[PDB]
Amino acid sequence: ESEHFIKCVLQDPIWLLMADADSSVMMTYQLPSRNLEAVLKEDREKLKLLQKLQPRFTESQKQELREVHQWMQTGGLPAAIDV
Amino acid sequence: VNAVHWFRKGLRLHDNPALKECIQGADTIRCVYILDSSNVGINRWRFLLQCLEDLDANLRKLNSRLFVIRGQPADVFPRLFKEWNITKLSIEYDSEPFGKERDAAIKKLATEAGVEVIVRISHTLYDLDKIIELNGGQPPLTYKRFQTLVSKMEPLEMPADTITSDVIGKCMTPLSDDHDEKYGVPSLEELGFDTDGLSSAVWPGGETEALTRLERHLERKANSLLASPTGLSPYLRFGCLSCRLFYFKLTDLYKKVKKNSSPPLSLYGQLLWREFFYTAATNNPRFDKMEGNPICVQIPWDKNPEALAKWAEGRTGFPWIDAIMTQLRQEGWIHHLARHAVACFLTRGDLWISWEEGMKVFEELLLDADWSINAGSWMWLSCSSFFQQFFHCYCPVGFGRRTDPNGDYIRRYLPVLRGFPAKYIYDPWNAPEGIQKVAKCLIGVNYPKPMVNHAEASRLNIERMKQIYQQL
Repeated sequence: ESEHFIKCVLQDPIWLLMADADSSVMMTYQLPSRNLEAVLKEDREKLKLLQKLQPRFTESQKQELREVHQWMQTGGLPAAIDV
Repeated sequence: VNAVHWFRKGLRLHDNPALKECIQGADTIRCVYILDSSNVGINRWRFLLQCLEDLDANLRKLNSRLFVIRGQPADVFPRLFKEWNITKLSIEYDSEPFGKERDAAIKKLATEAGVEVIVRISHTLYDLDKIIELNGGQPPLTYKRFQTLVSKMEPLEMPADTITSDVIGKCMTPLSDDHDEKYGVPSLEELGFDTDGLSSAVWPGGETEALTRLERHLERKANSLLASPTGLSPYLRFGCLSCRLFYFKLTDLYKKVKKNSSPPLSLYGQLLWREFFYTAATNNPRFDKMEGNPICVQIPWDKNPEALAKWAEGRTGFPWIDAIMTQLRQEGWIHHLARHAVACFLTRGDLWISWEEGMKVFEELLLDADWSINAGSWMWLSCSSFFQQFFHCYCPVGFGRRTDPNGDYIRRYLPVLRGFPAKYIYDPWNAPEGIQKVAKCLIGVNYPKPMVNHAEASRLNIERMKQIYQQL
C-alpha cells in the first residue's frame, strides 16, 4: 500500500548496461586492427602474473588427461591450436 | 503432524523419492515453490511458469494444489513452520555449490525449529559424491575417466513410483479458499514482462509435455538446426523429466530391439555428459569463474564491453552468428553445433572475449543452460579446461554454407537479409552497392557491418593461444 515507488521495472541485460550499444555501434562498430608482436608481448607480461594461478594437477590427474589429450602425451600443442 | 515438500528443480510427479517419502504417514501435505532478471530472459521464465501451471494441474487431479510463494527461503519457511505446524520438510538434493549452502542453511533453521528434513537424490542418476570417492576424493577431469567410473558402480534402482490416488491415502491437502491470488501461479505480466509481441511457446514447459516428447523420442529410435519436436534437454534441466526414467526406458527399449543386456555408453551419452558436469562442479565453488578455479587455464582475455553487446544482441555483421543469436533470443534454444559456432566467435576465434561473459549470456537465453553444464561447456569450447579433446574453430561464413546453400536458416531469423542471393547471403559486405539497394538493405544502415575481419582476427588469436599453451 504505502510502499512509495511501487511500479516495478525490469532492467536491461547486463551486456547492455555495462556497455552502451550505440545505434551506430550496432551497425558501424568494427574491432581495430592489431599489431601481432605487440599484442603477443603484452600477453607475455600478463601471463607472468597468471603463472602460479595456473591449474596444478597431481599424479593421477595427469595420467587421466593423457588418455584424452595427445598434447599432454607429446608435450607440444593441441591439435586445434596448431594451425 | 503436517508436512511440506519444497519444489525447486524437480517440477514433476514421476520419480520423486523426496516427495513420496514425505507423504508416507504425514497427516497433512503441501507442495510449496519459492519464487523470488532482465527483459530478453522471458522464454526462461515463460518455461518455468508453464511447468508450475502443469504441476498445479496434475495436483488438482489429486484434489491438491500448488503453493507458489514470493520471497527468500531463509525468510519464508521460518514463518511457515509455525503458521502450519510443520514437522517434515522434504527436498530434492541439490549438488550445486550455491544449492548446497542454501540447503544446509535452511535445514539448520528447520532442525532448530523442530522440523525433520528429508533429502533424496532425484536430479541425477548416481550419487555424485560416491563417484568422486571412487576416483580418489576428486571428480574426474575428463569424460573418459567418468565413463570408466560409472561402469564401476552398482546398477541404479528403479525410479520411485509416481504419486497417485493411493500414495496420498487419506492425506488431506488443506486447500482453503482464497487460495488463488495468494498461492496461485502468477503470469508473465505479473512478473513485469512485456508480452505484447510474444509469440507462441516453441518449447512448452511442463511435466505432461516432457513425457509426451519422451514417448515420441523413444518411438523414433527403434542436419537441421531448427527446434525438434522431440527435444528433451530443457525438461531434463528444469526437472520436468527425470533422468532415471529416461535411463530405464532407454535401456528397456534397447533390450527389445536387440538381444544384448550390455548397452554401450553411447546410448546414455546425453545423460552421462549431463551427469559429468554435475560431478565436476559439486565440489568447486568457483566452477563458473576463471580466477581461483583449480581446473581452468588462466587466459588474458581482452575487455571489450561494446563487442560483447554486438555479439549477445545478434548484431555482429556475420549473418551466420547473427542468425544463431536471434534464434537463441526468440526461441530460447539453439543446436549444439550452433553453440560451438558462436562460442568460437567470442572466445578463441575472433573477439577474444572471456568465456565467463558468454556464460552469462547463455544463462539468460538458453533454456537448458544449467549452472554446472553451461559453465563447464564454455571452458571446453574455449580450451580453458580439459573435459574433452579440443576441436578447430568454426569459420562463421563457410560453416553453414554447406548445411544449406540458399541460406534458408539465415533468411528464417534475419528477415532484413531476405533479398540477398546465395553468393552474398553469408557475406553481404562482399556484395556490390547495386545489389544492396535492390534488396532494401544497405550494409551499415539496415544490417551491421562485419565487426571484425575474420582473416586477421583468427590468425591473431591462434598465435595468442599458441603462446599460452606453450607457456603452460
